[PDB]
Amino acid sequence: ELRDQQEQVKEDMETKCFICGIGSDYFDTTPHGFETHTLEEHNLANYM
Amino acid sequence: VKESKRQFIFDVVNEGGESEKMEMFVSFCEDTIFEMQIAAQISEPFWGELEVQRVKFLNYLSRNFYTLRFLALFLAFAINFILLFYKVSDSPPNMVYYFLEESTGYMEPALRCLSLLHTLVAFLCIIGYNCLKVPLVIFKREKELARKLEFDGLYITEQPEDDDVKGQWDRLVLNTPSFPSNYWDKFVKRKVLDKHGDIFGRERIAELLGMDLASLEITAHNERKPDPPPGLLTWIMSIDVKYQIWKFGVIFTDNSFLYLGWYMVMSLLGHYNNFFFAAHLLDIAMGVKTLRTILSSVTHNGKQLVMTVGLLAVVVYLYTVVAFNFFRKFYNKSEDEDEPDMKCDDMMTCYLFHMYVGVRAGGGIGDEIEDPAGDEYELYRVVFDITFFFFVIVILLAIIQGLIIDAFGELRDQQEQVKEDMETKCFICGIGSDYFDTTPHGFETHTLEEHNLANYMFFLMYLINKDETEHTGQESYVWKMYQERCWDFFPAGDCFRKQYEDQLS
Amino acid sequence: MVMSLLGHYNNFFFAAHLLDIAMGVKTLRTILSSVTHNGKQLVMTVGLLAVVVYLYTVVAFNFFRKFYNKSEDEDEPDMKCDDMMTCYLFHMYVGVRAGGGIGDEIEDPAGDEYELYRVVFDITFFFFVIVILLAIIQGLIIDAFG
Amino acid sequence: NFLELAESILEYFRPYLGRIEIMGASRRIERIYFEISETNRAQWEMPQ
Ligand SMILES: CCCCCCCC/C=C\CCCCCCCC(=O)OC[C@H](COP(=O)(O)OCC[N+](C)(C)C)OC(=O)CCCCCCC/C=C\CCCCCCCC
Ligand SMILES: CCCCCCCC/C=C\CCCCCCCC(=O)OC[C@H](COP(=O)(O)OCC[N+](C)(C)C)OC(=O)CCCCCCC/C=C\CCCCCCCC
Ligand SMILES: CCCCCCCC/C=C\CCCCCCCC(=O)OC[C@H](COP(=O)(O)OCC[N+](C)(C)C)OC(=O)CCCCCCC/C=C\CCCCCCCC
Ligand SMILES: CCCCCCCC/C=C\CCCCCCCC(=O)OC[C@H](COP(=O)(O)OCC[N+](C)(C)C)OC(=O)CCCCCCC/C=C\CCCCCCCC
Ligand SMILES: [Zn+2]
Ligand SMILES: [Zn+2]
Repeated sequence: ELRDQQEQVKEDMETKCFICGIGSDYFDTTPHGFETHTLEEHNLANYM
Repeated sequence: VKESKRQFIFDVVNEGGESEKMEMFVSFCEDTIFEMQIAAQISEPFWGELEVQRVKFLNYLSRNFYTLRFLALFLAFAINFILLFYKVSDSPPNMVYYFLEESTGYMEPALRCLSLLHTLVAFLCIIGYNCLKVPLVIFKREKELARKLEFDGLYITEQPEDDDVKGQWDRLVLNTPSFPSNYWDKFVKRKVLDKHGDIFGRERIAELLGMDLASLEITAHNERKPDPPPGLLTWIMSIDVKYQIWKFGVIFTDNSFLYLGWYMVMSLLGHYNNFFFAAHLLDIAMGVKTLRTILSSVTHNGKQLVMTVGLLAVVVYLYTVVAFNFFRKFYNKSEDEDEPDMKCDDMMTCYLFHMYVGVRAGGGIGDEIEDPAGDEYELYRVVFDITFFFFVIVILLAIIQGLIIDAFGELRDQQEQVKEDMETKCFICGIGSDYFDTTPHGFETHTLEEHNLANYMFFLMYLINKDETEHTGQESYVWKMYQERCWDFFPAGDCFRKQYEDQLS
Repeated sequence: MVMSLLGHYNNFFFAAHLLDIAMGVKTLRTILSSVTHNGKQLVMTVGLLAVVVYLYTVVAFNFFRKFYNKSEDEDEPDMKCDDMMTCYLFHMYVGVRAGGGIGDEIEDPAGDEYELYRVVFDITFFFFVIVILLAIIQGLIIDAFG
Repeated sequence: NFLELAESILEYFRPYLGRIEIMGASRRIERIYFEISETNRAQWEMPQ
């Protein structure tokens, strides 16, 4: 169960944005779009 | 090569990042290309005759490296089967004499012959490894060093951490004339000089990299070609001591080379005592793939297993403290009343007794120490025994079993995840198979013809092999990006079909 | 059919036909498919156990021979590591089935020059053979179910 | 062209230029730009 919970956390963080909840497929329409979105557009550290 | 590709895909999917995915893929392509060159080199087609014979022999060893390893395993098994017939006696066949007890009388000569063959095969395995797999190790090391120099200034703008031994050792090879011997890029020094010369000084960079600009200019201006006749003295003068020292350090730090060297050492010791050949049976773990996977199951959570054993030791120590302080009288392991044999009369002895007997007892320490019925401390001591049984025998061993079972499950889950990813999305562009399957077998055609990994690797090989003066416009574009290590030319979330969806339809 | 015919030669050959429950009952067939799913790994695990026990036998035959007397009367000793084949049989047969390993069966080493070496021998035997390898077999079956 | 000219200034201030996205008073998504302090950034990078 602990292993499954860790895997679920990792999968969620890789598949959808923590802030807006939009899936990575929409963002990846541009090269590395999801990475840029989670690093510059909806960055948790930036909100803090 | 198919196994290498499978391993690379597994590694990328499991412990890889999206940002570094294409960097990892290009590194894998480079390694595959170098391995292909080595395979082509070793593939089959008085001083000169001796040299050609030596080269042919080394190529044969490199070609048959794995067959030699299987032969070594088979010879070890034969030797140990013979050793099963070994016996000890007091009289020749105080001092004890070990000898074979066989009827046919052919087993002792066969044992000696097999031991000699095993030592020879181990030596040949070492040579074959050196000729077949060491080149890739040196290639990877050299290329990583070159990239760190050019794109990180690892010895110009920054320095090794001083706890990383690899950087400190690599410092030895920077100024050697033949630093890029296996890595194909021969312009690494010039690129580093042109990149970092101005900020940190052309002279300083040239001194660091062992290059002489004045000599370069003079050679460009005029040509002087003194070439002495080939000879032993010329070869000795040619050898590069510093580079050889660095290379041998790398090789002797390589794990597989160390394992093969230990194999050879144990084979040699087998001639001192035949029973040292039993150590070579441990090679089944490395040799048999099924056993390697099963043992990877155990080693997956090896750190947790070791910490669990440590926790068991600590808990047993606490029980030992309690017993030494309160339950000393119950630890008499002697039957004759005249001579007692107490175990908790000193802490060290009682800790040894606990860890050795109580842990291995089916019911715990209570199975072994005296019965407490009808004693003032009966309830305290039954609680002691029951808690020992529950915490040590049941819970902790359950933890070990659970760690192994969870390792099995985790490995299976990782394999399933790799398979699912490869079936659901394209490795290159990351677009899902649903978009491609709009046409019959569209995803299959996309992964076989449009974004084929093998095709990308083949294109990289073709680009490297083609002369830069012959490059077309697209080839020149990709070559420049590859030289800069910019992976933007790889399609990402885009493809030909998406680009021309309207017209293609 | 052949076993049924042999049953007329000896009635007890009809006991072999009870093995048919594996093929006949669907629940049993599924349960046994659980075991056979990783059958190759189970066989290799048994082989690895044999090799490890052989290494322990080699060590015992070379250093711990005096502890393998299984006779009570002092006149007639019954040694088990007086020859490698006998002691390998003794290990594989008794130590593997012992709850605590070979230490449960061989002589107590207290007060011996090799006491620490031999307790390490017993403890590592118990850990690697009894705990780990059997844990591997159990884990293979459980993983087959999963 | 202006951005190319200002590359050095932008590169210098990149670690301190924080941006977030909010649902603004205009009922549209808006990008907010602000200053991140060096001390705050280092503290965020601290491992705990
Ligand atoms: C990759 C893993 C790395 C770790 C591997 C560890 C390997 C274990 C062994 C040894 C350490 C190596 C160096 C030891 C050399 C000492 C020399 C020595 O030994 O000289 C004493 C006697 C020699 O014999 P002798 O006096 O009668 O003279 C015979 C001939 N004359 C009569 C000429 C006098 O020694 C003997 O007899 C030896 C009798 C045979 C001993 C058992 C052989 C080992 C088999 C199984 C153990 C497996 C352990 C695996 C490690 C765990 C890894 C998971
Ligand atoms: C993962 C968990 C790890 C488990 C760790 C070990 C668990 C071991 C458990 C249980 C044993 C229960 C019985 C303990 C004591 C019984 C003896 C007793 O009661 O005799 C009353 C004594 C009389 O003194 P005296 O004249 O005989 O000796 C005084 C000086 N001397 C000692 C050297 C001469 O009174 C006294 O000294 C009072 C002394 C203070 C008593 C401290 C005992 C604390 C030990 C365990 C606490 C919890 C145990 C129960 C729960 C199970 C664990 C979950
Ligand atoms: C598809 C999978 C195949 C795997 C299973 C193979 C089956 C294993 C067995 C046997 C093969 C027999 C082949 C040789 C038979 C020769 C005949 C024979 O043998 O004749 C000797 C005695 C007969 O008796 P008698 O001399 O007093 O003559 C009484 C009559 N008069 C008074 C005329 C003198 O033999 C006896 O007594 C026999 C006593 C009964 C022995 C137990 C029968 C088997 C029961 C349980 C084990 C089942 C095997 C399962 C293991 C594999 C599973 C994975
Ligand atoms: C998956 C892993 C499989 C496990 C494999 C089996 C491991 C079993 C483990 C441990 C047992 C520990 C004690 C071993 C040695 C104690 C004896 C000793 O200490 O006696 C010192 C001798 C004195 O010489 P001597 O007069 O008796 O002549 C000997 C000539 N003869 C041999 C025919 C008469 O010195 C010598 O011979 C030096 C001889 C060289 C020593 C070879 C023994 C190496 C065995 C195991 C490697 C390390 C074990 C600990 C690691 C745990 C496993 C992970
Ligand atoms: Zn978002
Ligand atoms: Zn694609």
